Amino acid sequence: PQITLWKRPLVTIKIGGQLKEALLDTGADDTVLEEMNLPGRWKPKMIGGIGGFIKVRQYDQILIEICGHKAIGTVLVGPTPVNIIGRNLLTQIGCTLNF
Amino acid sequence: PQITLWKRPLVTIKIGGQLKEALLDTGADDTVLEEMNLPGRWKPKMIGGIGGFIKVRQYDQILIEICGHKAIGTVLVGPTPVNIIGRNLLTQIGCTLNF
Ligand SMILES: COC(=O)N[C@H](C(=O)N[C@@H](Cc1ccccc1)[C@@H](O)C[C@H](Cc1ccccc1)NC(=O)O[C@H]1CO[C@H]2OCC[C@H]21)C1CCCC1
Repeated sequence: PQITLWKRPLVTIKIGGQLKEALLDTGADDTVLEEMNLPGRWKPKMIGGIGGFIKVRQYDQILIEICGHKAIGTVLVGPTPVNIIGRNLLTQIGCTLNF
Repeated sequence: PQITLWKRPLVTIKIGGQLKEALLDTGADDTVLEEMNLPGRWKPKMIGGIGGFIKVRQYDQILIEICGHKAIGTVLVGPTPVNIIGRNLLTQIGCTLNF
């Protein structure tokens, strides 16, 4: 689809069989989701944002479905204020900016 | 133009006479530029994201040119790690996400 930005570009995603709302975020290198249980192994990681750094759990090769498009890649889980879909997955679904 | 997301979507902007590189960020409500000495009145403001909040100065009705496209709105200034063009100005240049 084509999405304008008069409001936040929120979309429904599916991860681990659960539905969630997430923000299509061109300003994020990485994808960061609020605290949740995911299968598979995980390793601690740090990521930095506008206000500083937070501790996250890095899950690799996780399947996520974004508006019906499938992606499999790195998902960070931690105390982010909003579920954000970053460029690592936006590229997998073929997302571009246009103006 | 069309901007892919393999790398950070950085573009040249023109503000208050100066040229700068800024991130086109669909995940930002607002536009924040690193510390610069703009003239006129301002109001204090706090903006937040991953990691917490930073204190910025809010300037109203500032002109910014983004790859030849002009926009006028609120521009925040403070200790941001990166210059960020947010939705308040991206809507004005007709920017969309497309996949
Ligand atoms: C209403 O609240 C807002 O609008 N918050 C805006 C805001 O923080 N938006 C976030 C997404 C978001 C939206 C709501 C709540 C929490 C997070 C991103 O879009 C922009 C930041 C910019 C950034 C880039 C580099 C270093 C530091 C910062 N990317 C980000 O943190 O990315 C992380 C993940 O991936 C890693 O790559 C980059 C760095 C890592 C601010 C921005 C300026 C105006 C408000």
